[PDB]
Amino acid sequence: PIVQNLQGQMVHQAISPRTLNAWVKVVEEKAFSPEVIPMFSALSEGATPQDLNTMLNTVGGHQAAMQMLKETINEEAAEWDRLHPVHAGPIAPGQMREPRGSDIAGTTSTLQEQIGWMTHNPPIPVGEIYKRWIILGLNKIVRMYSPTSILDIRQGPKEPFRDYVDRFYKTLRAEQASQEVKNWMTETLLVQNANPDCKTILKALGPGATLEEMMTACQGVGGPGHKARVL
Amino acid sequence: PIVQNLQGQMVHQAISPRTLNAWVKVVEEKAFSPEVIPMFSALSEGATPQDLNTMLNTVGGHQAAMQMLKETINEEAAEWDRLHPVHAGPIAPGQMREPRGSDIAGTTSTLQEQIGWMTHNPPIPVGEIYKRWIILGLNKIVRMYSPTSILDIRQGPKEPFRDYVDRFYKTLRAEQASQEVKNWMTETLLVQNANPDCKTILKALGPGATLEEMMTACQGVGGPGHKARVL
Amino acid sequence: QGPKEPFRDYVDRFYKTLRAEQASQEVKNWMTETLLVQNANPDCKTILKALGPGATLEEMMTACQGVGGPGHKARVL
Amino acid sequence: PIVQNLQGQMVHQAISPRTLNAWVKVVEEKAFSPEVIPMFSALSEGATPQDLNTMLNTVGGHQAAMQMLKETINEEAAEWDRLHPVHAGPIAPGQMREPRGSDIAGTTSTLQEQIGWMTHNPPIPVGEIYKRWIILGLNKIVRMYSPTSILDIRQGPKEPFRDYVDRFYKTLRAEQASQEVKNWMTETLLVQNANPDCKTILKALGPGATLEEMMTACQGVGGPGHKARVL
Amino acid sequence: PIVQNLQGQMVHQAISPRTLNAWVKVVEEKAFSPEVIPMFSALSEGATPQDLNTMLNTVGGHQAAMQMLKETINEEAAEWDRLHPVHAGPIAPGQMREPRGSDIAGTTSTLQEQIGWMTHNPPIPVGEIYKRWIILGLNKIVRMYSPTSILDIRQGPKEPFRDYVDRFYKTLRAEQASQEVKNWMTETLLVQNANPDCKTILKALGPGATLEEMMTACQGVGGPGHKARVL
Amino acid sequence: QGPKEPFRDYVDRFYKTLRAEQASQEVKNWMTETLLVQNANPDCKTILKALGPGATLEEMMTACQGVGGPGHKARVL
Repeated sequence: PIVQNLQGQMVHQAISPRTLNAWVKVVEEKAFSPEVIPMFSALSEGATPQDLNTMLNTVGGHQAAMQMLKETINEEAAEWDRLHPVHAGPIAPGQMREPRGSDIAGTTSTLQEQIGWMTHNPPIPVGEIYKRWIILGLNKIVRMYSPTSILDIRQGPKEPFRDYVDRFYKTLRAEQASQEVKNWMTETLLVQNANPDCKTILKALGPGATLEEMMTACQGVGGPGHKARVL
Repeated sequence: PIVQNLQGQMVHQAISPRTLNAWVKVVEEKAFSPEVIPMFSALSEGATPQDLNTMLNTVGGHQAAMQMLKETINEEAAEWDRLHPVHAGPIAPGQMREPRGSDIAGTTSTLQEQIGWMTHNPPIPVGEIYKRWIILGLNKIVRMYSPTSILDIRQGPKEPFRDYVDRFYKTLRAEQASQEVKNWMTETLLVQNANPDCKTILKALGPGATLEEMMTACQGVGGPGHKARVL
Repeated sequence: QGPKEPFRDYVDRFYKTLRAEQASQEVKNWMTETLLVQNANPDCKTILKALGPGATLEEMMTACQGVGGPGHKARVL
Repeated sequence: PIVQNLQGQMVHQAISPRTLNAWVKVVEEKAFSPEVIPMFSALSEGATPQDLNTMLNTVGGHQAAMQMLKETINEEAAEWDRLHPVHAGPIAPGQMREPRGSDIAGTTSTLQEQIGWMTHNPPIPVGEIYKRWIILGLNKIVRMYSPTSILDIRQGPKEPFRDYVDRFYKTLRAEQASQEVKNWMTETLLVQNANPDCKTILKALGPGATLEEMMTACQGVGGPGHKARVL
Repeated sequence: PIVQNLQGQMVHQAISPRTLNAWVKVVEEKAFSPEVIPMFSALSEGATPQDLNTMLNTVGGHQAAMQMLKETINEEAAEWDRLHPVHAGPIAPGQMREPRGSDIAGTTSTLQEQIGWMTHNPPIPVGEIYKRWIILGLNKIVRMYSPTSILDIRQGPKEPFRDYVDRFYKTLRAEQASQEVKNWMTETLLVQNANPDCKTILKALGPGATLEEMMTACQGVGGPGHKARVL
Repeated sequence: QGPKEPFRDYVDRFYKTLRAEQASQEVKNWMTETLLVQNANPDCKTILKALGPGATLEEMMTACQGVGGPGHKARVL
């Protein structure tokens, strides 16, 4: 991808092998977790298609997941051949001709060509669009990965509050749903998926009690709360 | 390799020890894996033949595969000499004196001449052809490695679709065949080797189904179900 | 259509009869559409009903290929 | 149809009674047979749409299948105006009214006028497109009749190579697929549909053995029998 | 095909429906019998490749054997293409670029061009060469069909001399070999494969004399070596 | 929806309940998309799954009217 600002006009360098090794290593231990998605967004300096495509192609084990990302890229590219500029076609000689849907990615565009329209006239954000398509594919993958749904989780009698809460939050990252729905749901959901022993104090928090307020009390009573009768 | 762009003409800098060290480690963990072929494209930052040849020669363990790869390259080099624009005879001073098939090899052409046809005059794609010859030879090696011959992959009585699809994509990667043929085969072959219970689900899904739709369908609850019998 | 009569012999009786219908072309299309569902036997009617609205003769023929004689069970699962 | 060139300009002749008797006998004998499509091509001296439509309308037993063919012809006729060049109604006086989708059909044209657009100005291929539409329709009829399929050919222990070969190429009379597909599909099927004992001979002969070579080898093998060996 | 010379230039007419019905009918009644090959050769009036191809594809049930003939045509066309590259390439006005080996067969050349190179310029033997290749494929089919080999001929104790002679000449029809080799074998085999009782008489007749003379001698012998003299 | 409970009864109970829950309409419709097949009895649930994702309430209700109603002999009781 293109890098270099201080010395002047950008140069097309390849992604570091140390970064490439780190990417392969992360996939070994964190195969499908949602926590890897912002890491990818953060370190992808210059979202140049073939360079990024090479990262997908160097993945080990669960390569089947990469094939799903490729189908998503092709599908959004197919959408880009209709809803977005499909155009007249013809263009004057000595111009970069502008990209079609499959030209956004690495499918029909040669690597030098990709760099050209990202450096000659004001940049075409083909990499940003390609990155967005990969993120859309990742959203489908995490949703498919998640084993339990929101109402499936119901705390056992010998299970503690923290285990139940960890499972809920792990699940919540992969739900692919709106923040407003989450906040509105949060008021009633926490009491509903709890066990009978933990429910007593959890339900006692009452009106206007937020997560900090609830957690402070829950760490005070400890474990899964106490029994239903003192005798 | 010869590299540099903004500051001026390309300068010979030897390949980093990090790349060599990483290549040896990858060979130790997964010697014949298909992910090595994109890794080679990523690590070959400047396709100069003698420098590229170091990656081939530094491999210890599976030398017999490397010997076969070298033999395939020797044939491609011979084909380049006798079929792709055949060499003439003597030529006037101040020329590169166009490379023969044997000349392309690191044990034949000297570095001053070899770098010369890559930057003293408009570049000859000597690195691209050598790299391409290495890649199609590595395509032969992954085909040799294959434990399962595509059709060999089957689904047992207790083997879920998620385990089965992972195995199916893994065997498919080392195939070495056309996209149309694979597209035609994929829709029937997966169903053909499926277990009778899972085969009914695939039969029910039917025509107009894409991989994303099939994955979405395969995500939910399994087993036969619960509705009453009318017969 | 009878209890063990297949679509092949049932449809043939309709198409043979249809030749001597003597009526408007626009009306003939409109009449033809619900007839196959209406005059079918339970097993055949159930699969035709499953195909539902917007079906063409070519699509119905494609579906009817897999039935196997008059029928037995009108759904895969 | 319109024929004649040795005696001067073409004249519209009536369809032969000898050909009509043969057409009726072929339909009575074997209406859904695959050889009907080249036989129809062979029998069709002159391609005038209305005259050709006589053959379609003189149908006996397979009237229901023929009406599906009529529905397909109506779709192809719509495609002529909606997918292929639409042209326009206003045109210069004395022109042969540039044949529209409705005009091609025998049920929406006058014979004298139809002969006119096939002869007044450079010939419009109205008969050829109508013949192509009939062939496309007939191709569908085979798929709505066939009681055999590609992977549904199973060779029993007492079923000879002659019986198996006959059955195998019979299912390929209903294949209705591209040249690329049938050429590159056939080898897989030959060993797959063959009996376990027969597979031993086919595997031994292997790639490099043509259909003639395979036929020659199996002509020496003879019946499978209760014999211990294959020699 | 193009036919008729008496009234001036040749005209394109189809094959008679009575003849087409008879051709299909003879194939149905005689199947793989060697008598089909001279019938095809003798009654094929008008050697036009496009019509030869359609005529061949009117075969019913026993189509599997004809598939090997179709594969044989592919090989013979390629062999002719390899044999004559001599004039392939550029061309000047007043020529039709000549027919290539693959266009000899009516599967890539069009009817108008086929007629043109059989009536404009001095006729090219394209139909005759294509028919010759079809006959070669038919010769391969009869050899493949063959029920028994010439030294596998045996005459039982209750089997008449006439039955043995008929079976022997029937077997000699499918022998496909040089006249001298066949005559040399035929001369010694008559005594060799005869039953002991009949063989005793045939050995008494001994070497020499032609088929007419031998049949004249055998006219007074009869049966399977019957011990009465009822003739 | 119980073992032999009518589609008419099930929809009526759901709608009667639904207009007394005083909530955000966007949020309510969004869950209503999967609620109909989620609480359905196996027989009806099987038909709702045949219809599958997408389509209007009118399209779904149109299909449901055409398949008829319950049997009468039970098994869990």
